Amino acid sequence: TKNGRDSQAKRLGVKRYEGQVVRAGNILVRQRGTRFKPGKNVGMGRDFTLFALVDGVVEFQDRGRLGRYVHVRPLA
Amino acid sequence: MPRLKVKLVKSPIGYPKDQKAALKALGLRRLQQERVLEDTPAIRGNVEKVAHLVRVEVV
Amino acid sequence: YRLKAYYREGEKPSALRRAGKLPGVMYNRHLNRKVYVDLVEFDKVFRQASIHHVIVLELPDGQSLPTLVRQVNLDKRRRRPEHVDFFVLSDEPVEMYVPLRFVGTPAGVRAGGVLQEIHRDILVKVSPRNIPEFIEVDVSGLEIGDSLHASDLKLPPGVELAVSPEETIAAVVPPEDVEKLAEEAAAE
Amino acid sequence: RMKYRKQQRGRLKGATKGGDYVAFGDFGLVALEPAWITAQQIEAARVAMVRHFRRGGKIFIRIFPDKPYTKKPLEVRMGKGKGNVEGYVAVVKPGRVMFEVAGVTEEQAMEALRIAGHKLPIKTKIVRRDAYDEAQ
Amino acid sequence: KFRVRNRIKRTGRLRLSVFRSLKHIYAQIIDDEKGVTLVSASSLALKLKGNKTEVARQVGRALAEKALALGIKQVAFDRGPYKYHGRVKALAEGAREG
RNA sequence: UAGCUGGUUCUCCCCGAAAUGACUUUAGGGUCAGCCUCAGGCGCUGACUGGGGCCUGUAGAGCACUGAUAGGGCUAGGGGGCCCACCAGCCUACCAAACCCUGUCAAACUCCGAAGGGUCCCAGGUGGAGCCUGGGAGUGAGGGCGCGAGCGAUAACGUCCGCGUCCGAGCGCGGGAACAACCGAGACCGCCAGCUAAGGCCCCCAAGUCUGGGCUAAGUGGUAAAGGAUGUGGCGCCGCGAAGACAGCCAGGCUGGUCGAGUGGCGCCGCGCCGAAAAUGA
RNA sequence: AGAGCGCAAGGGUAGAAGGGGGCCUGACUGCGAGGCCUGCAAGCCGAGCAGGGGCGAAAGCCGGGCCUAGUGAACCGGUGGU
RNA sequence: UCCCCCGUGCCCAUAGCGGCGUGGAACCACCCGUUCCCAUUCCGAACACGGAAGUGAAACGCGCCAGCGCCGAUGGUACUGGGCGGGCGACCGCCUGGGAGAGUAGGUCGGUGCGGGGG
Ligand SMILES: [Mg+2]
Ligand SMILES: [Mg+2]
Ligand SMILES: [Mg+2]
Ligand SMILES: [Mg+2]
Ligand SMILES: [Mg+2]
Ligand SMILES: [Mg+2]
Ligand SMILES: [Mg+2]
Ligand SMILES: [Mg+2]
Ligand SMILES: [Mg+2]
Ligand SMILES: [Mg+2]
Ligand SMILES: [Mg+2]
Ligand SMILES: [Mg+2]
Ligand SMILES: [Mg+2]
Ligand SMILES: [Mg+2]
Ligand SMILES: [Mg+2]
Ligand SMILES: [Mg+2]
Ligand SMILES: [Mg+2]
Ligand SMILES: [Mg+2]
Ligand SMILES: [Mg+2]
Ligand SMILES: [Mg+2]
Ligand SMILES: [Mg+2]
Ligand SMILES: [Mg+2]
Ligand SMILES: [Mg+2]
Ligand SMILES: [Mg+2]
Ligand SMILES: [Mg+2]
Ligand SMILES: [Mg+2]
Ligand SMILES: [Mg+2]
Ligand SMILES: [Mg+2]
Ligand SMILES: [Mg+2]
Ligand SMILES: [Mg+2]
Ligand SMILES: [Mg+2]
Ligand SMILES: [Mg+2]
Ligand SMILES: [Mg+2]
Ligand SMILES: [Mg+2]
Ligand SMILES: [Mg+2]
Ligand SMILES: [Mg+2]
Ligand SMILES: [Mg+2]
Ligand SMILES: [Mg+2]
Ligand SMILES: [Mg+2]
Ligand SMILES: [Mg+2]
Ligand SMILES: [Mg+2]
Ligand SMILES: [Mg+2]
Ligand SMILES: [Mg+2]
Ligand SMILES: [Mg+2]
Ligand SMILES: [Mg+2]
Ligand SMILES: [Mg+2]
Ligand SMILES: [Mg+2]
Ligand SMILES: [Mg+2]
Ligand SMILES: [Mg+2]
Ligand SMILES: [Mg+2]
Ligand SMILES: [Mg+2]
Ligand SMILES: [Mg+2]
Ligand SMILES: [Mg+2]
Ligand SMILES: [Mg+2]
Ligand SMILES: [Mg+2]
Ligand SMILES: [Mg+2]
Ligand SMILES: [Mg+2]
Ligand SMILES: [Mg+2]
Ligand SMILES: [Mg+2]
Ligand SMILES: [Mg+2]
Ligand SMILES: [Mg+2]
Ligand SMILES: [Mg+2]
Ligand SMILES: [Mg+2]
Ligand SMILES: [Mg+2]
Ligand SMILES: [Mg+2]
Ligand SMILES: [Mg+2]
Ligand SMILES: [Mg+2]
Ligand SMILES: [Mg+2]
Ligand SMILES: [Mg+2]
Ligand SMILES: [Mg+2]
Ligand SMILES: [Mg+2]
Ligand SMILES: [Mg+2]
Ligand SMILES: [Mg+2]
Ligand SMILES: [Mg+2]
Ligand SMILES: [Mg+2]
Ligand SMILES: [Mg+2]
Ligand SMILES: [Mg+2]
Ligand SMILES: [Mg+2]
Ligand SMILES: [Mg+2]
Ligand SMILES: [Mg+2]
Ligand SMILES: [Mg+2]
Ligand SMILES: [Mg+2]
Ligand SMILES: [Mg+2]
Ligand SMILES: [Mg+2]
Ligand SMILES: [Mg+2]
Ligand SMILES: [Mg+2]
Ligand SMILES: [Mg+2]
Ligand SMILES: [Mg+2]
Ligand SMILES: [Mg+2]
Ligand SMILES: [Mg+2]
Ligand SMILES: [Mg+2]
Ligand SMILES: [Mg+2]
Ligand SMILES: [Mg+2]
Ligand SMILES: [Mg+2]
Ligand SMILES: [Mg+2]
Ligand SMILES: [Mg+2]
Ligand SMILES: [Mg+2]
Ligand SMILES: [Mg+2]
Ligand SMILES: [Mg+2]
Ligand SMILES: [Mg+2]
Ligand SMILES: [Mg+2]
Ligand SMILES: [Mg+2]
Ligand SMILES: [Mg+2]
Ligand SMILES: [Mg+2]
Ligand SMILES: [Mg+2]
Ligand SMILES: [Mg+2]
Ligand SMILES: [Mg+2]
Ligand SMILES: [Mg+2]
Ligand SMILES: [Mg+2]
Ligand SMILES: [Mg+2]
Ligand SMILES: [Mg+2]
Ligand SMILES: [Mg+2]
Ligand SMILES: [Mg+2]
Ligand SMILES: [Mg+2]
Ligand SMILES: [Mg+2]
Ligand SMILES: [Mg+2]
Repeated sequence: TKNGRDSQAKRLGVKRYEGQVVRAGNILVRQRGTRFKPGKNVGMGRDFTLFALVDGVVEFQDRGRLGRYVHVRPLA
Repeated sequence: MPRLKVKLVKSPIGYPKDQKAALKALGLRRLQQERVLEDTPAIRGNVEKVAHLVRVEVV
Repeated sequence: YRLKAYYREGEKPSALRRAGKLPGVMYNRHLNRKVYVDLVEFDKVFRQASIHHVIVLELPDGQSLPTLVRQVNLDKRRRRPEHVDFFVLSDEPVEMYVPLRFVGTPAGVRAGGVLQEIHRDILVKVSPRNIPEFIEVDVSGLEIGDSLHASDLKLPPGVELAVSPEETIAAVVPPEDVEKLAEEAAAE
Repeated sequence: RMKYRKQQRGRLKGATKGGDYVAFGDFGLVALEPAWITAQQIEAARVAMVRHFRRGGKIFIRIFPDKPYTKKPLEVRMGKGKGNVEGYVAVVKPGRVMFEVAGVTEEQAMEALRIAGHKLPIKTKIVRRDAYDEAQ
Repeated sequence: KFRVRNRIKRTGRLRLSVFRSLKHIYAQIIDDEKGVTLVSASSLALKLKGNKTEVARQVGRALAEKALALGIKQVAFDRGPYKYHGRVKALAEGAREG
């Protein structure tokens, strides 16, 4: 035939979860598109990679129309 | 958290790894072995998952 | 029709059926109660009763409720009723599938045709007092290739079609013997 | 038909969605056992049906084969089967309604459906009609 | 339309919602993440005369006095569906000129 | 030279694997990781479990999207019958786009969605648990069975992955007639002690020719299908019937007489009969 | 939102990543807290710092293209520089 | 504190689509004009500036209606962690804990912060 083909797995998805302590810069979640939006103290890079901008705890916030956001609540 | 007498009666030979680990947590060595433990929510959950192996007693 | 109902509470839904009782529940804009009729009784009752005529349920509370089966859960794997809904009426108008007696010898069956019949019953807004055993359908002038729609129904007084004013009701299709078998076997 | 080449085998689990209720016609035919029903099996039944009662009423076929039936040419293991040999099949689970007649007598139907049974692989039953629908 | 508004929202604190009427020109210092206005120097519906542009300059100076009193200084302006050029221009124009 | 085959000698004691992944002129060979072990560190951190939060697109179901689809309606286009080129008009048990209804299907469809799993926090958990550094390895053909898919023919003691397991290494013990992996069970040594486990308690063969309540006349049991049949027992319904029914006997072509208590058709459950032919003796 | 997003498919997206103009060349140098992934090597995301600069009134964005392919250890040798 | 407005953030269709009614004192819009700042690949439709008078028609604000849309129990299933039984097999069944989708009843023309103008 002519089929046996596939690009190796990219291992994306939720990397960090809500209620997890995070350093500054830890990739919070790798993703295909905008399956998750940025938020409080959370930036993103060319591949739509979400990552902490501060130290603290992750939190997820669903907002229907707006979409799903993820932020880190600072504290020390 | 009254006492819980638990006696092992069905050999774990053949049951899943997790199950054997449960008996280890409760501290069950050999067959027909006695063991009285508190009735904490945690200790329950284990004794529950091995219920088909042991006979529980409310002491 | 009458039917001896009972109150349910904790009885095992499945273990119940094995006994001989059919699970069910009555309810309306204000009511909600676990019940359970009898299989054999409900059977012969609901056979004719179906879901066009009303049935008062006699609870041990002596209460005579004017209910009708809003829905029945038929069990897959060899048909048989699993569970039964019971909508309790009052005086406010209520929608429901009313029967339909198609009466007449359509031109279709004359030239050798087929008794097509879409909606063997029709949902219609209506007061609880109005309990039309059925509705006359003037099917007779219907020839092969023709059909009859909702916008052409004979509505009794105090009733309205709670459907689409264009829905079909019945039709007249052809046979299908030799002419199709020989022709289809080659033309395919 | 139309869609694309080959499909998984899949297993026939519970008789769930496979099964319904006489939705057209007067009498019906219901499956007791699961199976893949071939295109030739349907045609075999349909024709045996009408041919029984000449110039008959109307026959409804509610099931429909869309699963490509794969099959290899009597060799070994290179790639997937060419398939298509038996053509296609319909995932028929117990309780399903294959055929149902209309505009005809009870004897004609009771015989015709009985006949179109032997044409099928599965052990089947004939249902009348009752009144089991969904209303009030 | 309000692309600009969203941009500044994520920027930081102390937004400056400049909503202007066909004859009026209000201005609020709204801090997001709580939704509370601070210095709300209205225009025509406040006290000022009648000359949109020159009125805008002064109302800006109005915010300034009320703002520097509360210890504010983040010039987080809010273009608010408006082209920075005229009325709105003077707002922050005077507001930042003092 | 031999990445191949064969051979490798005393005892006791503790622990105890793997047949996987990645690359490999690699595929019966290696190197790193994984799993075993030993020494020195650390010390409640471990498997498993309780509560909590977050993540997820399966089973199921569904038709909102991508597509499939049987019938019907409504309806553009095309084919044909009337008419004539003043091109349009009328019909149309012909094929049918879009739309609606009824009814369905889909690994590569999903408006929706379990159980469950993954992870972090707090807690129980002292275990041949756990983590850090280092010494020594072997292993890198795996196989049955259960479950979930592919391939195959919904074949194979088939094949290829996933979770689990046992054999491997427990061809040590009990059962299963016999029999790695099915059921029971994890064998330090001794005993002419006792309770059990699966499985059994008529004889070979240890223990009930034990008790009570039904069914089965085929040795069914002692292990085969579509389909066929007044087998037998038990349950429910429909048609006729003391205003005389079914059956037979008299007469006419349903009706009468006689006798005199039930009779005919359908559906469901239990056990059973047929379908049932192979080669050394059952 | 069934279009568009150069190209396969997918996730994503009009509260722009899409269509159109104005100015411009951050398809910069020197670095890199901390992570994803992972046997090794490799691949990936990146706040922020200093230099000098672009667009915007400004808060601010810019270390190439909506993102996931468009590629090749080491050796040997070529050309230009300190 | 109460009521109507104007600016704005939260909840994310029970906020919406469509139908009828209402508000111009204030506020907002439409509106008058195109000389100045500024602008449309063409137009003062849009951005923009200066402003009588007129209007609430359009737009927005506030109400009411449910026909579409949306939300949507309860009961009972399907499915299924864990446990187990029957049959020769394709498969079927029970115990224990969890439990949908669809469908029925039914709900719905919004709750709500903070500042500001007005009686
Ligand atoms: Mg592959
Ligand atoms: Mg992949
Ligand atoms: Mg960047
Ligand atoms: Mg980019
Ligand atoms: Mg075992
Ligand atoms: Mg676990
Ligand atoms: Mg009637
Ligand atoms: Mg006609
Ligand atoms: Mg017609
Ligand atoms: Mg008509
Ligand atoms: Mg194609
Ligand atoms: Mg192809
Ligand atoms: Mg296929
Ligand atoms: Mg059915
Ligand atoms: Mg060969
Ligand atoms: Mg058959
Ligand atoms: Mg707020
Ligand atoms: Mg050992
Ligand atoms: Mg590689
Ligand atoms: Mg190898
Ligand atoms: Mg080979
Ligand atoms: Mg070799
Ligand atoms: Mg190693
Ligand atoms: Mg831990
Ligand atoms: Mg832990
Ligand atoms: Mg937990
Ligand atoms: Mg939380
Ligand atoms: Mg699963
Ligand atoms: Mg699926
Ligand atoms: Mg499915
Ligand atoms: Mg559709
Ligand atoms: Mg047709
Ligand atoms: Mg048609
Ligand atoms: Mg139409
Ligand atoms: Mg024509
Ligand atoms: Mg002709
Ligand atoms: Mg002419
Ligand atoms: Mg013509
Ligand atoms: Mg004709
Ligand atoms: Mg036709
Ligand atoms: Mg439907
Ligand atoms: Mg739902
Ligand atoms: Mg969930
Ligand atoms: Mg769970
Ligand atoms: Mg969950
Ligand atoms: Mg967990
Ligand atoms: Mg200890
Ligand atoms: Mg060990
Ligand atoms: Mg160990
Ligand atoms: Mg080590
Ligand atoms: Mg080591
Ligand atoms: Mg293997
Ligand atoms: Mg295995
Ligand atoms: Mg087959
Ligand atoms: Mg298969
Ligand atoms: Mg086969
Ligand atoms: Mg292999
Ligand atoms: Mg082992
Ligand atoms: Mg072992
Ligand atoms: Mg042996
Ligand atoms: Mg053995
Ligand atoms: Mg062995
Ligand atoms: Mg063994
Ligand atoms: Mg057993
Ligand atoms: Mg072991
Ligand atoms: Mg005993
Ligand atoms: Mg016995
Ligand atoms: Mg006896
Ligand atoms: Mg047999
Ligand atoms: Mg049989
Ligand atoms: Mg015969
Ligand atoms: Mg025969
Ligand atoms: Mg007998
Ligand atoms: Mg029988
Ligand atoms: Mg007689
Ligand atoms: Mg014989
Ligand atoms: Mg798109
Ligand atoms: Mg861009
Ligand atoms: Mg465009
Ligand atoms: Mg362009
Ligand atoms: Mg440009
Ligand atoms: Mg680093
Ligand atoms: Mg690395
Ligand atoms: Mg790249
Ligand atoms: Mg300089
Ligand atoms: Mg960039
Ligand atoms: Mg690119
Ligand atoms: Mg761009
Ligand atoms: Mg990617
Ligand atoms: Mg070399
Ligand atoms: Mg007032
Ligand atoms: Mg008025
Ligand atoms: Mg004018
Ligand atoms: Mg001009
Ligand atoms: Mg001029
Ligand atoms: Mg233009
Ligand atoms: Mg103008
Ligand atoms: Mg008006
Ligand atoms: Mg209005
Ligand atoms: Mg409504
Ligand atoms: Mg809905
Ligand atoms: Mg919602
Ligand atoms: Mg619901
Ligand atoms: Mg429920
Ligand atoms: Mg668990
Ligand atoms: Mg299980
Ligand atoms: Mg439960
Ligand atoms: Mg739910
Ligand atoms: Mg629901
Ligand atoms: Mg729905
Ligand atoms: Mg309300
Ligand atoms: Mg409210
Ligand atoms: Mg508000
Ligand atoms: Mg308030
Ligand atoms: Mg007053
Ligand atoms: Mg007043």
